[PDB]
Amino acid sequence: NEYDEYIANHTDPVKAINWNVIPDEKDLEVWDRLTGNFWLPEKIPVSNDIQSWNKMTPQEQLATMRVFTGLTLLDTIQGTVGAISLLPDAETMHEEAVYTNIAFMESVHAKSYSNIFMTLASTPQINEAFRWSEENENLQRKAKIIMSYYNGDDPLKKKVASTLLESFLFYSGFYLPMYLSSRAKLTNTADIIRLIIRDESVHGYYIGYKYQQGVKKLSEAEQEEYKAYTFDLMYDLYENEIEYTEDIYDDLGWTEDVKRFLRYNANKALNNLGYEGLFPTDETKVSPAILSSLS
Amino acid sequence: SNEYDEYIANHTDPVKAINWNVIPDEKDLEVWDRLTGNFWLPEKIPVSNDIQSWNKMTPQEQLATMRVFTGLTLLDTIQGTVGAISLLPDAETMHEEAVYTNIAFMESVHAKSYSNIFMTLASTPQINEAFRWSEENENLQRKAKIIMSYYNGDDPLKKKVASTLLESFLFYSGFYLPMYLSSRAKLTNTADIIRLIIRDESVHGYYIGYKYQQGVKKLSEAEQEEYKAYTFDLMYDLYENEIEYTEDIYDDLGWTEDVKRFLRYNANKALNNLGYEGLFPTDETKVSPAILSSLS
Ligand SMILES: [Fe+2]
Ligand SMILES: [Fe+2]
Ligand SMILES: [Fe+2]
Ligand SMILES: [Fe+2]
Repeated sequence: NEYDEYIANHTDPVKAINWNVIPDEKDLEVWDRLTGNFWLPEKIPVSNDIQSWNKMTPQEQLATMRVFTGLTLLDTIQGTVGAISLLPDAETMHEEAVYTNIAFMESVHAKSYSNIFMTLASTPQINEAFRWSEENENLQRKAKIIMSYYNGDDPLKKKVASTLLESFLFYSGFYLPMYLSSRAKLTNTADIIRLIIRDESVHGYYIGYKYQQGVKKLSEAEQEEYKAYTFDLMYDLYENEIEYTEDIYDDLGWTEDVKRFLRYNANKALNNLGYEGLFPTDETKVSPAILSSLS
Repeated sequence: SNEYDEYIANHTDPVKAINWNVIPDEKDLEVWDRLTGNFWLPEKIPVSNDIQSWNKMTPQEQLATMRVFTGLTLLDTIQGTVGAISLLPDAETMHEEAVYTNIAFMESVHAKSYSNIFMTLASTPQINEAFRWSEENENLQRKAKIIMSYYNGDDPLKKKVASTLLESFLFYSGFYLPMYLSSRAKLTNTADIIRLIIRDESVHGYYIGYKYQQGVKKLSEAEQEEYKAYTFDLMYDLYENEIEYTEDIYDDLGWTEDVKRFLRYNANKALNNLGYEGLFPTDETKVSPAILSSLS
């Protein structure tokens, strides 16, 4: 009887998913792509990076620990809160299934950074990197800005925040292993980062597509409001990311190229949402060597 | 000012990144490793090799198969997109939250597997009728809504009891069929998919039940008694409903009595996963050897 009330408030039949009928073809395409790309960090021999790691400066090692812990924080949030927050607003049952894959793969991504750390770093290094992630104002601000939308009640805003996280927020951290890879350092770790990017690229394209489908149902007036909100939010995350990037890379001296990479990915994120870039292309000229290391 | 400022000002604790170098409950790592190491997709099993025994099967056997499988699909659809997801907020550890994201995804894989089996063996009219039967069947909608009522409620421990009864008991009236058929070298590739599904469900039920046990042992003496009463009462309510579902699916075929013994067998296993003694005397759980041998 305790559940009688619920049965009375939910009278429509509960549906089982049928994959023999796909209302939106992109849901099957993405499900197949993402599941076809399943991987676990154990598949990559990060151990072969220890000589490279041991030749990295104390400073190089520190920046690496910090960027990876900030990426870990973002995957933790996207896996346990972000992807899950999109379920209620799904247009199809297949899309709900895709989000369960995205949630799990985000957990795989987050664990990957620990695999890298348990292979290369010392316990004190790991402890200090996680403490740093808790105390860093810029990392905590970007995390809380995104969480504020996941915990809010606007479904389209959750999608914008999720796409900006997947197609923009991770990039200030992805630069480091890509830069290092193009200099033959941490090359095995970079392969893990490449598998992560292979997933995030799809996640951002997909969720951005679902945002577009959703926003297109609104009046021209409402659409301009959401576009303005999106650009305003991207501007804010970009300003916060600039500070985060300066503190991480200034010492190493890679800052200016990382900022070009930030503008490059900010535009790609907005393109995933159906919008033009925020930055003129001439302001997005990150090193082509970094771009080719991504693939 | 900013839309998000209030939120930020109300959440001063740092957001924590999962750290797999510090694991408060070693069971979370054990289960993560077992479940991820057991990853599979239905396309990796050669279901097409079952076309012959399928087309050798009787209309009664095919109908029961379609309906049993759509009923299992419905349970996996709910567990992946509603149930596992509901357990996340109450997790004791971050590693437990990660395990639940794996369970959610694998439940979606399980649900999809039945569509792979149907697309390989059945006709489109058979598939459409089975999904329509699933939406109309009172016993199936009832078991689904009873479990969903707890996932959508606000009591963490009841979500875990409901999940464990779903994973260790509610799927069994349907798993009986492929185990029986494979014992007759029929739909053997399909049975292999079912065994991969059980390999997962048995670990999910053990794990969520373990979490329930840890959580309930923390409560007052009176609350522990209330939760035990709640668990046996929900188990019996689900059992009585499952008896009706089972008779309607299996009476024509005449497998009903053996399926009911299998229900009692698994009901006890589900209760054990929650830390409780079985509800059914062992003498009432003498499932046929063929079935127990086919599971293995
Ligand atoms: Fe990720
Ligand atoms: Fe992602
Ligand atoms: Fe399942
Ligand atoms: Fe399960």
